[PDB]
This record gives sequence, C-alpha cells and structure tokens, in this order.
Amino acid sequence: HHHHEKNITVTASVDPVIDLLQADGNALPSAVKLAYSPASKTFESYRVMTQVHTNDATKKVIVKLADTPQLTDVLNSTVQMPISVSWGGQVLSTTAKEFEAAALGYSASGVNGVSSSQELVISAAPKTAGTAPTAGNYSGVVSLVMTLGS
Amino acid sequence: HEKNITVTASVDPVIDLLQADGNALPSAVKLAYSPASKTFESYRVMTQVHTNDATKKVIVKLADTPQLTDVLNSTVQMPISVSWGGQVLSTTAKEFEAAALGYSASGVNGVSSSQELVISAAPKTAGTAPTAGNYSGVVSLVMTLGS
Amino acid sequence: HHHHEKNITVTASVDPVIDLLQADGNALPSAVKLAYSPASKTFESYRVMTQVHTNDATKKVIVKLADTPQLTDVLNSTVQMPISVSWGGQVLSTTAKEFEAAALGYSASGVNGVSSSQELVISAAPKTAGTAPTAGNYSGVVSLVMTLGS
Repeated sequence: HHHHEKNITVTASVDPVIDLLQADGNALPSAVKLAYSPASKTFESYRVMTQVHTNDATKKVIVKLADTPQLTDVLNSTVQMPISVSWGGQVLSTTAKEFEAAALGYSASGVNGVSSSQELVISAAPKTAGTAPTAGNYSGVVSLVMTLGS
Repeated sequence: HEKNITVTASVDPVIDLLQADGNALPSAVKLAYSPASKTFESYRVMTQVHTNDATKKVIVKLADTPQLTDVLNSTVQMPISVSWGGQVLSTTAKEFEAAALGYSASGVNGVSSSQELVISAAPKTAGTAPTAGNYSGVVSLVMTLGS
Repeated sequence: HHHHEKNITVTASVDPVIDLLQADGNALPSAVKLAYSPASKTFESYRVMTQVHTNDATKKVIVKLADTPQLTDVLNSTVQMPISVSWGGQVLSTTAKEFEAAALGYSASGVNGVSSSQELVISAAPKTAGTAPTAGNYSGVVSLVMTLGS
C-alpha cells in the first residue's frame, strides 16, 4: 500500500594501474577538515592508514605533490599557512620520492599487488609559531601524484 | 565564534530502513577499486526495518537497474549489484515475510532483526581492468508494506 | 610512466581565541543527518563528545544559538519541526547560558587550555506533539555561538 523510495548515489574513481586506498578497503576521502586549537597553538593532523594497490609489484612507486600545499584564507589570498604531507614515514613534496617493493612490504600484506599499511599524514601550522593565525575559513588542496614505472 | 552544523532528515511515517546502530543510512557511498585484485570493495552495512506495522510483508525492489557510469563518457558503464537480507535485489521485487524479518527476536516493537545491505560493482568483463575515470550511479531502493 | 593524481581538499575554520573541537581532536562535522523511526515515532539524537580549546582557561564561556533551529521541509518552508540542542548538560537557546571555568574542568583535563569533555546533543521533534511528521526531506542549521566572558 505504502511505497517508500530511497536513492543512494554510488560513485567510484577508478585507476587501472595504481591507487592509494585506505587500509580498511575504503576510498580515501576527497575532503578533510583540520581543527586548530587555540590552546596548543597547533593543528590536529589528519592521519589515515593506507595501502598502495598496483597492477605490477615489480615496479617502483613514485610519489610527489603536484604543487606545494597551502591553507589559504578564502577571503584573502595573502593569508596562508603551510600544509605538510607525510606518507610511509617520508615527508612528501614537489620533489618526487621513490618507494621500492621491499620497503612497501608487498609480500607482508597477504594479497598480491597490495602494500603493507602506511600512514598518510596531512597537517598544517601557522607560518611563524608564536604568532596566532588570523581568524577565518581556510582552504587548500593536497595534490597527490603517484606513478608506477620502470 | 559561530559554528554551523547543517542538520537533515528524510522522514517516512510508515516504513524506513535505518542502520542497525540507529543512524540514518548515507545518501551516498563511494566504492574503491583495486588495480591489484581488479575488484571493487563492497559497501556493507547492517540495517533494520522500522515500520508502523510489523504484521505485514516487506517487498523490496530496485526502481531501475543500477550502473556506474563514467561521468564524462555515458557509453562506459559497469554493473552495480545490490543485496538485502541475504537476497540479490533486482527490478523484480522480492517478498520478505514478517516472520523471516525477525521482529519478535529484535525485542523492539516494529523494528526487524538486522539485515545486511550490500552495494557493489564489478568490471564489465572479469579479469580485465576498467578504463580510468570517475563514475557515478544511483541505487534506487523501493520498499513497500504488503496489504 | 603512469601517473595518478588524487586531490584532497583540506579546510580549516580557525579561531585564535576559542573553539569547540571533538574530544578526540577532530573538527566538528559540518553536517549531521537525523534518522526518523516510524516504529518509535522519534528522531534519533546525534550525540558527540566535545572539548573547549581556549587561549585563556580562566574565563567563563558563554554559549547560545544564533537562531532557533528548525528542521524545515525543503519543499515547504511552513512545515518546521523544532530542533533541540544541549551542550555540557544544558539546553541551549538564543538566550545565552554561561559556563564557569571551574565547572568546565580545565584543571581536570590533562591539557592546558582544554576543558573536560562535554556532550553536544542535537535532536528534533514533530511539528505537533503526538502526531507523526509528514513524509519529506527536511533541512536546517544549528548555529552555535561561543565567546569568553569574565
């Protein structure tokens, strides 16, 4: 008699060669929010455990940021705070870092092609410590580029 | 210091499917594809029927056959599959008897025992990777109370 | 080689003086969805554990709502279900309530400038008490305003 409808939008970003997924099998979120503490004068970092999945485990995994990430006041371009990104214990930047199979622990993981868990950390700090940031809403993009080759 | 929290709700006063933990189901899910295993990680959540009448059957169908479609290329699609209460769902409705849904084992009036909801997808051809891109689709659940 | 770009938008709402974070450090969510049960005829309350982070732990904290929050039918603005908000064991309102420093347990927390944890509860009720709500999609905003007193 009564008809109830429920629409759930399903999405996927597919890469056939390489991707970085959460260690729990989920997709990484497209957006994260960092909290700033007026008490500790620091941001609470975003930390997530991830695994690289690849279609060839004989190749090297190369990781770099497409650009230097910044939190920028959405009302004032001039007002910025740097973002720091670490993955698998390595500070990432615009200069590429190479990760070899042994170091990614492919054999350890237990499914072929998939790395051991590595932590991804995204965080931020004010440009100069001691000086509190200016109030506002801030935005930026961590552009993670990862390549397979050799 | 202003802090804004948007709060929403979708209300059905006769029947709804909620999470088994009491939360609402999400309006959207994101599925991860692994280039290593060539498969998608399924979305799995335990659910309960909440209903104004627990003596009726619950009939469940999909309004349309769900697909993941390349946002930039309509011609490139992958099938989505949906399971509920241990049954593969389709455009043809499945009937769940009131007794099967375990209302008397739940211990809460009008709340069914838990039933797993599974959404997943697979490449069009098994063992062959799909093409790179961003894909999207709707699972359109239709549930009715029998008379 | 093959390159896969993955862009993660990072945002922050920065307040230098005072802010309310989740008790685990993360930012509060920007949105919550309340379930309505046709079985119990109630909305499930959203509850989250929170801490005040402040640059002065000696000051009273004043908390109010900017407007009386409503769950309003997105198709009909005249169908409003009242939203109720409590924080730290107090029902909040557009009329301010004050929380003394001593009461917020800054000195019981392990951390300078961080209060003891305080529960935030958001819930709602039907437009007319004792009568089920009409089917629809509803939306509203809980605007929380918090300043330091004396």
